[PDB]
Amino acid sequence: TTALVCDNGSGLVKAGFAGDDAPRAVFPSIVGRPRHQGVMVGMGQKDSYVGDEAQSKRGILTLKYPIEHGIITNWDDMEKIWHHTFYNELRVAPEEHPTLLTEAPLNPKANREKMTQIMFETFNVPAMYVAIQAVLSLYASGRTTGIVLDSGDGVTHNVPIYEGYALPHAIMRLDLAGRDLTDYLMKILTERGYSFVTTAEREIVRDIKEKLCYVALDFENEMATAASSSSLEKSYELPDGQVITIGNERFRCPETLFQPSFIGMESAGIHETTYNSIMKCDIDIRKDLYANNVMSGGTTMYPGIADRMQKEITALAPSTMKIKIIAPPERKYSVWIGGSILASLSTFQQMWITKQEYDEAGPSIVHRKCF
Amino acid sequence: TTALVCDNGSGLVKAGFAGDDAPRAVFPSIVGRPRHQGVMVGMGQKDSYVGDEAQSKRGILTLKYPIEHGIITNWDDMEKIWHHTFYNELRVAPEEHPTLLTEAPLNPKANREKMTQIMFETFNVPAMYVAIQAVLSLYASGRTTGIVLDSGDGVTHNVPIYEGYALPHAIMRLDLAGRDLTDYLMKILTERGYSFVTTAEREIVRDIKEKLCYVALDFENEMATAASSSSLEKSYELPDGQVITIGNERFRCPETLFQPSFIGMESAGIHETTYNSIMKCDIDIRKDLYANNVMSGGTTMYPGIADRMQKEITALAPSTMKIKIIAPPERKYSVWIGGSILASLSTFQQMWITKQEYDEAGPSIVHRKCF
Amino acid sequence: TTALVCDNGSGLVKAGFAGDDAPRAVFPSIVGRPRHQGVMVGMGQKDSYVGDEAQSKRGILTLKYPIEHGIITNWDDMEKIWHHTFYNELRVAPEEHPTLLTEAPLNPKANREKMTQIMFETFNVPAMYVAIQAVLSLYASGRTTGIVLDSGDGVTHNVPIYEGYALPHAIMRLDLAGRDLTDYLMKILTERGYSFVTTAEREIVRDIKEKLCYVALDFENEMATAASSSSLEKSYELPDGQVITIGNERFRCPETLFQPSFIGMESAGIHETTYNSIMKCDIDIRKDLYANNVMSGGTTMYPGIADRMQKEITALAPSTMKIKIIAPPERKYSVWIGGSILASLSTFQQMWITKQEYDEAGPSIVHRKCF
Amino acid sequence: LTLAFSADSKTAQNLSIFLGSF
Amino acid sequence: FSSLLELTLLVGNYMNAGSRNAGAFGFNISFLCKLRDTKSADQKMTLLHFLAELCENDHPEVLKFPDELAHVEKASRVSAENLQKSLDQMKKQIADVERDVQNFPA
Ligand SMILES: Nc1ncnc2c1ncn2[C@@H]1O[C@H](COP(=O)(O)OP(=O)(O)O)[C@@H](O)[C@H]1O
Ligand SMILES: Nc1ncnc2c1ncn2[C@@H]1O[C@H](COP(=O)(O)OP(=O)(O)O)[C@@H](O)[C@H]1O
Ligand SMILES: Nc1ncnc2c1ncn2[C@@H]1O[C@H](COP(=O)(O)OP(=O)(O)O)[C@@H](O)[C@H]1O
Ligand SMILES: [Mg+2]
Ligand SMILES: [Mg+2]
Ligand SMILES: [Mg+2]
Repeated sequence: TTALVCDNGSGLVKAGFAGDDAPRAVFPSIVGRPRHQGVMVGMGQKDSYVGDEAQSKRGILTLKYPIEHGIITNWDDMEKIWHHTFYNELRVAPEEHPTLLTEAPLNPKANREKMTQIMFETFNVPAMYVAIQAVLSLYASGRTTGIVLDSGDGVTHNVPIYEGYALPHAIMRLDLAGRDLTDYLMKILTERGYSFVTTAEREIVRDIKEKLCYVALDFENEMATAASSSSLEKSYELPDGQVITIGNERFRCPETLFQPSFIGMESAGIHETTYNSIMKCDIDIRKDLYANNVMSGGTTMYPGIADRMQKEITALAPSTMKIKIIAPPERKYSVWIGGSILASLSTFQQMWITKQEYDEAGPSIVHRKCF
Repeated sequence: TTALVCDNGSGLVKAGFAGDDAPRAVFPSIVGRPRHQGVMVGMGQKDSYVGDEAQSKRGILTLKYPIEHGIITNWDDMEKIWHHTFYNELRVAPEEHPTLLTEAPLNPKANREKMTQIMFETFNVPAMYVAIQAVLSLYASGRTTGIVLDSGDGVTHNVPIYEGYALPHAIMRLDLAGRDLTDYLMKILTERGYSFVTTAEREIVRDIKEKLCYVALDFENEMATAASSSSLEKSYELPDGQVITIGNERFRCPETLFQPSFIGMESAGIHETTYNSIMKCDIDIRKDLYANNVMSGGTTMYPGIADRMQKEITALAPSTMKIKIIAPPERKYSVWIGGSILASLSTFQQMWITKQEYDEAGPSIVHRKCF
Repeated sequence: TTALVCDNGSGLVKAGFAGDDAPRAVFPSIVGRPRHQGVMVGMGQKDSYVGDEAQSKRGILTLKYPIEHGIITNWDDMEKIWHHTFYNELRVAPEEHPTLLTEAPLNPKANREKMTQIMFETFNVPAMYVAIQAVLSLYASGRTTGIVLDSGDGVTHNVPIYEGYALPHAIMRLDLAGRDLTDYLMKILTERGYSFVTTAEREIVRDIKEKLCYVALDFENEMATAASSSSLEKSYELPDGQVITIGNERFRCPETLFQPSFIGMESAGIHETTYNSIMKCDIDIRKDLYANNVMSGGTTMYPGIADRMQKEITALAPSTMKIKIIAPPERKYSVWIGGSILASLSTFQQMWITKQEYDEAGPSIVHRKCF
Repeated sequence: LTLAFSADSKTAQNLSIFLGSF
Repeated sequence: FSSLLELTLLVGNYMNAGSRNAGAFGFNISFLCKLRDTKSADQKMTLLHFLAELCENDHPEVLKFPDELAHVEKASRVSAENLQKSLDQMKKQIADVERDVQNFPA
C-alpha cells in the first residue's frame, strides 16, 4: 500500500504518507508524566501524556525527551512515541504498511539494532528501511551531488555526497544544536532578571528563540549597536500575562553555532566544520561542493544564517571559486520530503528489508544493507 | 589604610576589617517597622530599627528582608543596612577605606550596577570591588582546585575551579536554602498544632532549625526509628513559657535540600547538582574535583550533611575514585575569611576599581573588570 | 665538549648528550594554552605551558602541535620547544655544545633555511649539522646499506641507501602515520558510543592505541574471530573512573597502514610502497635490500608488524631471494642512537657547519653541504 | 642600531660507523 | 612607502656592511615579510619593530601608508591565471553560441 515516512527526529517527529507534499502529523516528541497529587477521582486521568496533549497540559507534567543527541536513551518512551504516531495521529495499521525511518550519521550501531528489533517485533511492518538524513535532504533539493549541513535538535552534521555516493570519511558531526541553544538562552536570560529553571519553562524559552532570534551578519557591530542604543529591543508576552524585553540576546544565542567557545566546546563553528569536511575530500570534486551547499533542519531557519555562512566560507576558501548556499524555504520538513521522493521510486522496491530477511539473519542485515 | 570586607549575604551581613581572622560585626539583615500605634510621647520612638535592635524589639515590629534569593528588592533598606554597618557597627569612615563586596553567581546585572552606583555615590569610597563567594571559599580552604558548594539563606551554588581557572558553563545555581527550610518547617509544624504565621515567629522557627535540626544519614531508617520509638523527640522552650516537642521533623526539614519535590520544585537535590556540575567539566580534572568537595555557608552547618553528601556522591561516582568532603569548622564565615585573604594580597592592589575609572566609564566598568 | 642530539620529530622530542645509549629527555612536542577565565590572583599563572607540563595540566588547555606532517608550521612555538628542551630539560646552555638535528626527506628547503637561521641567531652554536632521519636509523642498525621505513607521527617514508649512498629518486613518501591512526581510532570509538572530540581526549585515545592496539596477521580471520566470540575484548580505565571495552578495534586501528582506503587515501600500503621503492632502484642491488628491511619510529612499535610485513613482502617479491625484516626493540630512539653514533666520530669533525661558514654563505650552505 | 642589533675514505667511514654501533 | 623602502635600504646596508650584501642598490619586495625574523641581541625587538620605532620618532608622515593601500587586501586573493582561464572560456563559449546561432535552422 502507501508507504509511511516517519522522521523520528530529536525534537520533532514528522510522520506522513509516501508521495505527499507536506507531512501529515508534525508533533514534538515528549513524554509527560505528572508530579503532583491527583485528588479528583475518575475524570480520565492517564498516567502518561504523549505529544500535543503533554504540550497542552505542561504546567503539571514533567516532560522527558526520549532522544538525546540522536541517541535513543529511553526505549519504552520511544515505543510510546511510535505507538502514538502509528495509532493516534496517523490512524493506520502498521502490520500492512512499509515504514521508512531516518537516522543521524556516526551513530552507535545498537540503536539501529534495537530500532530494527522494535520495528520488526512490536510494530511488525512487512518492510522497513533506515536512511541517512542528508541523502534525503539532497533528494528533496533535487540535485545529485553537494554537501548537506543538517542540524536538527541534537545532531549538527556535515555530509558531502558526490554522484549519489555518500562519502563516509568526510562526515563531520558536532553535538551542538537547538537544545543547547535553548539551554544557553535559559542561562543568559538571568542577566536581565528572568528566571527559567523548569522543563515547562523550556518550551517558553524555545518559543522565544523560535520567534525572536536571528543571526547577525557582523557580531561585533551588532553588539555595539545593541550596547549604544535600544533600537534592537523586542518584547514578548509570557503566558501569565507578563512582558519581558530582550536586546542583544536575540543574536547572542545563535552565535554559539558560529562560536562554540561560549558554552565551553573546544571545536569550531559550522563554517570551519563545513570547510574541513570539504577539504577532506578529493581536489577534483570541491568545485561541485563549493557551489552546492544545501542547508536543512529546523536549526537553520534563522534569517541571517545563509549570508553569514556564505561570508565565512568565502573568507575561508580561495576567492576564485563559486560559493552558493542552497536555502529552500521548505527545508525544515525537507528531511521528510525527500523520503517521500524515495518511497515513491520504482527502484526502491528491491531495497526494502523484508520480514524473511530479518528472520533469516537476525537484526544484522540492516548494517550490511543500509549505508 | 586597611581595606573592608563586607559580605552582604541574603540572611546575615558579615563585615569587618581586612586581614582579621574573625568578622567584626555579624548581624542579620532585617529592617523593622512599628505596626502598632504609638501612645507615649517622647522616649526616642524611632520609625525604623536595624539588625540587632530590630531583633531585640521584634515583638512590635514587622521585619522585612531587603534581599530575596540573592537579589536586592528594596534599595532604601539596603542603604539603611549599609549605613548601619558603616557608622554604627564598625564606626568607620567610608571616605578613607576600600570596600570589597560579594555577589552570587548568575546574579542579574542591575544588582551589580546599582551596588556600584550606591557605593560610589552615597557611601563614596576611593576604590571598590565585587568578587564571587565560591572563589573566596576556595581561598579560605587554602587549596587551588576543587568544586565549591556555597549555600547561604537564599542561594545554593556549585562552582568548579581547576588550578585557578573557573569553568563558567559548569556553574550551577539553585534557589533553595535556609529561608525555604524555615518556611517548610513553619509549614510542617502545624501537624502537631503549633501555629507560626507572623514575621516575629520566623525568628523562633529559624532558631529551632538552627539548634535542633540535623541531616539523616539514611532517610527510611530514621523515619522508621522516629515512627517506632520516641528516642529522637526533642523539646524546646518558647519565650512565652510553652514547651513544644518535635519528632521526625528534626530531619524532615533538611530533606528538602536532598529532595526538592517536597516544596514543589522540579529540580533535583544538591548531590545531583554537584554530580552534574562535575560531569559537565572536562574529563581530565574530574578526579581532582572528587577529592575536594569544599562546603561553606550556614546551610552546610548541619551535623549530618557531610556523611550524607559523601554517601550520595560515592553512590553516584565510579567506585575507583576517592570521595572527600572538605568541611572546615569555621565554614559559616569562611567567605569573609576569603575576603580577608583577598584584600590583604599585594597583587590585588592593581585590580581595584578606582573612582577615576568609574567617572570615566559610568557604572558599567564592573562587568569588564570583575568576573 | 659533549655534543647534543635532538630529534625534533612529529611525535616526541628526543634530546640528550652524544656518546650515550639512551636519550636523556623524551617528551611530547605540544604547546598548551589556557582557554578558560583565570580567577585566582598571583601564584604564577603562565600564558603558555610547554612540554610535560602541558600534558599534566591538559584538562584546561588547548594543545597545538608546532610540527604538522613533518613540516614546521608555527615557528615561535618551535622556538618555545627548543628553549624548553635546551634550558629546562637538559639544563645546559646551548651555545657551548654542538647540536645535531634531524630532518625528513623531500622537505621544502625554507624549513631548513629557517632552522639554520634560528639555530644560528637565537641559539647560536659554534657548530651544527642537519641530518636525514633514515640515514641515522640505518646507522644505528649496525650497518651501512639497507632500506629504512621511517614512520613517525605524520610522515611514513621509505628511503633505500646502498653502500652509504642514499638514492634520491627511489625515496617514497606517504602521509599516513600515528596521528591519522589516532584520529581514525577517535572516528571508530564513536561506533560503540564513546565520543571523543576534544584535543585532551586525543591523548587518552593515543594512550589506548599505544597500550591495547596490535597488528593482525590476517585481517579476515581476525575479523571472523572477533565476530564469532568475544575473546579479543580488552578493558581500559579512564582518568575520571569510567571503564570502556573494545573488540575488533584493537586491530582495525593499525590496519590503515596496510589498507589505506579506510581513511580515503588513494595510494597503496606501506609494503607496496617498500616494493615500489626497491623496484625503483637497480636490478643488481635488490637482493641486498630484500634482506635489510630496517624499521624505525614509534609507529613500528606494534607487536604484530614484522610477521605481516614479511608475509606481504614475500607475497609481493619473487621467492628466489631471501626476505628478512630487521626490527630492533630500541627502534623508538634509533634516530637519536644513530645521531649519537654519528656525532662522536672523528671523521665528523670536518663535516660541521661552523659559525664562520654561516657568516660567509648565509643560512644556505646546509643545502649544498648535506644530502 | 649598534646598541640594539649587535651580534680509502669510504671503507674507513663505514667501519667507523660500524665500530660506533658496536 | 617609497620613503620606507629608502629607509630600510640605508639601515640594512649598514647592517650588511662587510658582508656579501654590502653596497646593495636594492632588495626584493618579498623580503619585507622577513624583516621580522631579524631579532635583536636581547631578542626583545625585531628589525620591523626598530623601523616602526624609528618612523614613530623621526618621520611620522610615513605611517599613513596602510590608508593608501586599501585594495591590496582585495588584490592579494585574485589569481591572474584563473582570470585568464575564465576569459578564454568566455571567449570560447561566445564563439560557440554564435556558431550555434549561425548553424541554427529556420
Ligand atoms: N524559526 C526558527 N528559528 C530558529 N530556530 C528554530 C525555528 N523553528 C524551529 N527552530 C529550532 O529547530 C528545532 C526543530 O528542529 P527539527 O529538525 O524539527 O527537530 P526534530 O526534527 O529533531 O524534532 C527546535 O528545537 C527549534 O529550537
Ligand atoms: N548553627 C547552625 N545550624 C544550622 N543552620 C544554621 C546555623 N547557623 C546558621 N544557619 C542557617 O544558615 C543561614 C545563615 O547563613 P549565612 O551564610 O550567614 O547567610 P547570609 O550570609 O546570607 O546572612 C541562616 O539562615 C540559618 O538558617
Ligand atoms: N607501543 C606502541 N604501539 C603503537 N603506537 C605507538 C607505540 N608507542 C608509540 N606509538 C606511537 O608512535 C608515536 C611516536 O613516534 P615518534 O618516534 O615520536 O615519531 P616522531 O619522532 O616523528 O614524532 C606516538 O605518537 C604514538 O602514537
Ligand atoms: Mg530535527
Ligand atoms: Mg548566607
Ligand atoms: Mg620522528
